[PDB]
Amino acid sequence: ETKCTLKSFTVEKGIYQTSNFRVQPTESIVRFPNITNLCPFGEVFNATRFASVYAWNRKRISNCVADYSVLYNSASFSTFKCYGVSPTKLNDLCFTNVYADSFVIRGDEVRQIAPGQTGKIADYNYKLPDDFTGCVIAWNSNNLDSKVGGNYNYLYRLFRKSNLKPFERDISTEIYQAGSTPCNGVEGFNCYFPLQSYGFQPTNGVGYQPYRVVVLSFELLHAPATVCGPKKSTNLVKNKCVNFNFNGLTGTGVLTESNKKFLPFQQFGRDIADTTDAVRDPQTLEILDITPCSFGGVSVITPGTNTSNQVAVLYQGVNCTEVPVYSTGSNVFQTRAGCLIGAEHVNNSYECDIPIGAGICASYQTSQSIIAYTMSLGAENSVAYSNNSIAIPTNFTISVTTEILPVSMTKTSVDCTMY
Amino acid sequence: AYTNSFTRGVYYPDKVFRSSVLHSTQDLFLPFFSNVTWFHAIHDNPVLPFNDGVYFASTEKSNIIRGWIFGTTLDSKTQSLLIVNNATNVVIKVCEFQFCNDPFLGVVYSSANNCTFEYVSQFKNLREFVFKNIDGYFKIYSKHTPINLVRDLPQGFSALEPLVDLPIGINITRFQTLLALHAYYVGYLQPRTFLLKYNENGTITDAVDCALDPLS
Amino acid sequence: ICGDSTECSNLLLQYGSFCTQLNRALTGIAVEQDKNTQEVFAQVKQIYKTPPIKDFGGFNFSQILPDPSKPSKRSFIEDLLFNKVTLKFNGLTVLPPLLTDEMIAQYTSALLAGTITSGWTFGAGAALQIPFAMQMAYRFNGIGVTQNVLYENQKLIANQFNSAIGKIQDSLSSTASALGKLQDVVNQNAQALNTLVKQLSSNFGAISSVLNDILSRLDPPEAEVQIDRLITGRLQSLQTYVTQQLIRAAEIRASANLAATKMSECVLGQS
Amino acid sequence: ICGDSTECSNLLLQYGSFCTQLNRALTGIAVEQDKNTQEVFAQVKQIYK
Amino acid sequence: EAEVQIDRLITGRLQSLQTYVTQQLIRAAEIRASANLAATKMSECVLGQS
Ligand SMILES: *[C@@H]1O[C@H](CO)[C@@H](O[C@@H]2O[C@H](CO)[C@@H](O)[C@H](O)[C@H]2NC(C)=O)[C@H](O)[C@H]1NC(C)=O
Ligand SMILES: *[C@@H]1O[C@H](CO)[C@@H](O[C@@H]2O[C@H](CO)[C@@H](O)[C@H](O)[C@H]2NC(C)=O)[C@H](O)[C@H]1NC(C)=O
Ligand SMILES: *[C@@H]1O[C@H](CO)[C@@H](O[C@@H]2O[C@H](CO)[C@@H](O)[C@H](O)[C@H]2NC(C)=O)[C@H](O)[C@H]1NC(C)=O
Ligand SMILES: *[C@@H]1O[C@H](CO)[C@@H](O[C@@H]2O[C@H](CO)[C@@H](O)[C@H](O)[C@H]2NC(C)=O)[C@H](O)[C@H]1NC(C)=O
Ligand SMILES: *[C@@H]1O[C@H](CO)[C@@H](O[C@@H]2O[C@H](CO)[C@@H](O)[C@H](O)[C@H]2NC(C)=O)[C@H](O)[C@H]1NC(C)=O
Ligand SMILES: *[C@@H]1O[C@H](CO)[C@@H](O[C@@H]2O[C@H](CO)[C@@H](O)[C@H](O)[C@H]2NC(C)=O)[C@H](O)[C@H]1NC(C)=O
Ligand SMILES: *[C@@H]1O[C@H](CO)[C@@H](O[C@@H]2O[C@H](CO)[C@@H](O)[C@H](O)[C@H]2NC(C)=O)[C@H](O)[C@H]1NC(C)=O
Ligand SMILES: *[C@@H]1O[C@H](CO)[C@@H](O)[C@H](O)[C@H]1NC(C)=O
Ligand SMILES: *[C@@H]1O[C@H](CO)[C@@H](O)[C@H](O)[C@H]1NC(C)=O
Ligand SMILES: *[C@@H]1O[C@H](CO)[C@@H](O)[C@H](O)[C@H]1NC(C)=O
Ligand SMILES: *[C@@H]1O[C@H](CO)[C@@H](O)[C@H](O)[C@H]1NC(C)=O
Ligand SMILES: *[C@@H]1O[C@H](CO)[C@@H](O)[C@H](O)[C@H]1NC(C)=O
Ligand SMILES: *[C@@H]1O[C@H](CO)[C@@H](O)[C@H](O)[C@H]1NC(C)=O
Repeated sequence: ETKCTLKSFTVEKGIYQTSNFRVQPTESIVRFPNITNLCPFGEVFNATRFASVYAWNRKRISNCVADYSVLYNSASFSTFKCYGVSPTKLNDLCFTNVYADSFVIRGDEVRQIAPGQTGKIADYNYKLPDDFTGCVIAWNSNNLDSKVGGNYNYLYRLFRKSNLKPFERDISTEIYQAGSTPCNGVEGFNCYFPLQSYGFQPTNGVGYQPYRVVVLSFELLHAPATVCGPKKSTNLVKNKCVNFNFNGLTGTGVLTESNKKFLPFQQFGRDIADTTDAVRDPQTLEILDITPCSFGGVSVITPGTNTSNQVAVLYQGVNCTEVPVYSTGSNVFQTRAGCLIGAEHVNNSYECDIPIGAGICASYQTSQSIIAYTMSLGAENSVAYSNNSIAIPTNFTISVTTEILPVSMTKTSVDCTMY
Repeated sequence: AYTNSFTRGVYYPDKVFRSSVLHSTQDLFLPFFSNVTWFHAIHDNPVLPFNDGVYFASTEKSNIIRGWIFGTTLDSKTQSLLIVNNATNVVIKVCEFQFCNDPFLGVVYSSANNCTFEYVSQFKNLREFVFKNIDGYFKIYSKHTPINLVRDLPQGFSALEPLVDLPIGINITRFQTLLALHAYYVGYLQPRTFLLKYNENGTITDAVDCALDPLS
Repeated sequence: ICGDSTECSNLLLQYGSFCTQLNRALTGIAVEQDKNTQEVFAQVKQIYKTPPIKDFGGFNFSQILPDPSKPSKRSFIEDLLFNKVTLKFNGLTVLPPLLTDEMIAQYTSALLAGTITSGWTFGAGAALQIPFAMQMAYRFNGIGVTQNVLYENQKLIANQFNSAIGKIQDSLSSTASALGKLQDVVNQNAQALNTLVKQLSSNFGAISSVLNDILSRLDPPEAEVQIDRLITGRLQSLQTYVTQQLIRAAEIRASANLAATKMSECVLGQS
Repeated sequence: ICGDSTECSNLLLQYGSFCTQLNRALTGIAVEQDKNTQEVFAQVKQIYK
Repeated sequence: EAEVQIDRLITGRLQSLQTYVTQQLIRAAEIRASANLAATKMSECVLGQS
């Protein structure tokens, strides 16, 4: 690593920085509000009676937390196919509101409910707009409609030349007599009732069995979100590097117990620069502290490739109990500036060679090993000062010393347009 | 008559705990040393403009000042809010009511056409309220604790904490108080800049304006 | 810049090798600070010790010499100075200095014991013992006042010096705000670091200042554009901080060179 | 940068707080020049004639 | 679109060149200070006695 960083095949005695290490995370945790208001969908699908196709029933629903996965896996439906929206993702979307349309159709009219389609009820009873609708759910109802249902309680409208606009109900019961020239040239005759009855019999087939049908249309991005899908949760752990959510505020760190006191209305504290420091979860309503996971750069102390081929590894500013060959290694020496591994420790003290920090340094100088010691400021002596004693030199030596001072450097110019 | 608002009208803007930090905020508040239109409805509730959230006050500790009616037409044409009390709890409904000339309330109801939402919740004592509206969120703050710093005047320093937040999303430009059958300040809010000092427990203890005096 | 995100690292690795430059500059200034302290303080080749008995012709140095009673072996004025002046989130670290406080105190005590017992001869060879009075005689002879003056008015000089040192101790103890320069240096460093970490939460023209939400909210096609804007803003801010640090380091280096010259000239000799 | 504009100030305040440190540095160098002149020239306590 | 690509190249290279010239100015100032110290030492310790 040192050779890669220095980009050379020879290195000199000293300390170098190679890279940095960061503790890897672990399993994630997610928390969410404790209770969820269940949307009353039992009265929608398990309804006593559904009106006729020309007078189908409306419902507006919002401010709900309803799970659709618990309904998709249900096999009590003749057909459950949805348009443009993946049902498996319905738990990860939020909508302004939802509109439910309930009615009952015949067995062979299932294909008539689709955008851009042609048919009697498709264009004259309920026209689906030329855009995305939520989707249609249909299920058999011969148990409750083809056996004990009303003989003519279910009706359709055989009124033509009045192609209805999308989301339009014409419940006006008017006898269809034109009263003008284009009906046998007579007024009053050719009068046919706009409505007609379904023909159903006990076990009459497949295309005549009445089917209960609900059409769901979701309004998206038209207003602030009001209805959303429920989200699961999990348990928590302590004293481990974890990535967490806590109701929306994702972050990585280690969890601890805190003594801080929140007022009954805050959500999460901080200290400065948006750095979250304390969070409180809804299920337990307990305040807890967040501490960033440990990290830091590593360094290598080497005596030079020319001399030998052994190094000592220093981790900077980390409690060396959890560093994870260098997972157990040689004698770990924890100092004030991290921990040093690969070198021995002595109580002796000599001159400093390769500075490290915190008043200690490592070298091989006072067998064939690196030793880290506490540097010594120099020799030690005392002079016997007394009030009537003097010391006068008698011999002298002249010496020569050398000093080097730079005075100049290279003069360069850089072209602008060419470069 | 008119009254001078010494220091009233500072509240918690967000829901973030803080400790021993001098935090500068840029949010619409009540300017210090402002004018408030004191009313004397004793032996009269005129109509007032809304103008992006209002202060409110009172000083009577009995069951007279009960209801708030909000809206822009005060008719069944447009939905009208209604906040009242029946000695135990509070109802909030965005359903439509018809006009009331002299409604009477205390321990009015005209029509319920297009009723869509419902909500149920829980020296004298002065009850401060602040009504705010931001992007379809209607916020109501409250304070029910008085300070006897001076007599006959509400001088001192106090904060306000949110209690009701509603994601209804309607635009209101008119509001009236309601009484029974047989005295409150009003102020407006402006987008000023404030500096807030938090106590060791996270409670506001001192607020200073940023656009009042050179020393400020 | 990235905060452990794959796409941020992928986008960042194509901008070149500026990080090598930033790390090299920071390591250079750190080594410069270490060598600067080493040069300003390490000026002796031994560590002298004062004799157990003290009779300096009437003077009283008890308030300057190190006190063994204190665990740090620091004199009274040192304690007053330390008690007077007062002062790892997202990838920032503070390395510890090479020389701790105890070795600095030992160096200062060595310098002071050498300048008391020996005078100026301990800076030009081997230290030579010399009585204190016959050192003030030489120092007076230096400035043109003949040495006859000192031996005739020794008690007055001792009393004046003791009164002056008591006065200076009282002035340090009572009047504060006499240590402005160090306080300003520390405050400027803290303010620069604090504003650098504050600049991280700014929007910088993107949709939001949080990278995880902006990556998980939209599809890549505009996500790389938003991430690019955030990256370039943060990089420019970091560059500004580095330049400020370089300027301040150069200024401190000049001041410390002046201090080293003053110490080497006035302490070890006569000016 | 803006010159008496409304939205330009809105975009400018979104970029952070550069102007704070810019003005701080400029005021610092101004005060430094003042102290510099005072220190180089004012070297006596009395005035002689 | 070629102009967009050329714009990106230009802004990147301009930033790099600015950084280089700033570093160069700092180094030049430091060397000038050292040279002034050397000139003082030469003029004082050689032509006379210190
Ligand atoms: C209509 O009722 C049936 C019967 O209750 C519901 O089917 C599930 O029935 C089991 C056993 O009775 C219950 O434990 C489940 O809770 C029922 N499902 C749900 C989603 O509640 C059926 O779901 C009902 N139809 C609805 C709710 O639309
Ligand atoms: C949040 O929901 C959980 C689970 O329903 C509640 O935890 C239970 O609370 C009851 C209270 O009597 C205890 O008897 C149970 O032992 C608890 N179970 C667990 C697994 O902790 C909790 O009380 C709810 N908290 C709130 C504020 O609603
Ligand atoms: C590394 O962490 C350990 C904790 O596992 C620290 O151990 C401490 O040891 C002292 C002395 O016995 C105890 O008084 C503390 O209570 C221990 N800490 C804890 C959290 O219990 C150890 O000191 C740490 N190392 C460094 C260098 O900080
Ligand atoms: C001058 O005399 C003093 C005291 O007699 C000497 O100091 C001691 O000398 C002896 C020599 O046997 C050493 O063992 C002691 O360690 C010295 N004491 C101290 C405190 O260092 C001093 O060495 C003499 N000077 C010379 C040049 O001989
Ligand atoms: C001062 O020291 C010098 C050497 O540092 C002494 O000169 C040496 O004297 C011895 C004995 O006569 C010779 O063997 C050496 O060859 C000499 N060395 C040199 C370099 O000339 C000198 O004698 C000493 N003077 C006194 C007065 O002690
Ligand atoms: C902050 O909250 C605490 C506890 O809720 C309040 O209680 C005081 O806490 C301090 C600190 O330990 C104690 O010295 C007092 O004796 C406590 N007083 C009482 C009556 O319990 C405290 O009053 C709140 N405010 C402040 C400023 O601390
Ligand atoms: C030298 O000065 C010290 C000042 O620290 C003197 O110590 C003080 O002496 C007075 C007089 O008795 C006491 O009241 C103080 O409590 C002492 N201070 C300390 C810190 O001990 C010391 O007496 C002086 N000695 C000489 C010989 O002048
Ligand atoms: C290796 O180091 C030794 C001692 O420092 C030296 O004598 C020798 O020349 C060095 N070898 C090389 C190839 O530099
Ligand atoms: C230093 O001495 C102490 C005390 O005897 C001992 O416990 C310790 O192991 C010694 N250190 C080494 C490196 O031998
Ligand atoms: C309201 O403002 C007017 C000036 O416009 C002032 O004269 C009056 O005193 C104010 N009312 C108060 C302070 O109650
Ligand atoms: C008002 O009184 C009626 C009478 O019982 C009660 O139903 C209603 O709940 C009261 N108001 C509120 C807000 O609860
Ligand atoms: C109720 O509101 C709806 C809007 O969704 C409107 O179509 C209808 O006419 C309203 N009802 C009355 C009686 O005004
Ligand atoms: C806002 O007010 C306008 C009237 O100016 C109204 O048309 C609009 O519906 C209001 N918006 C909401 C969300 O109520």
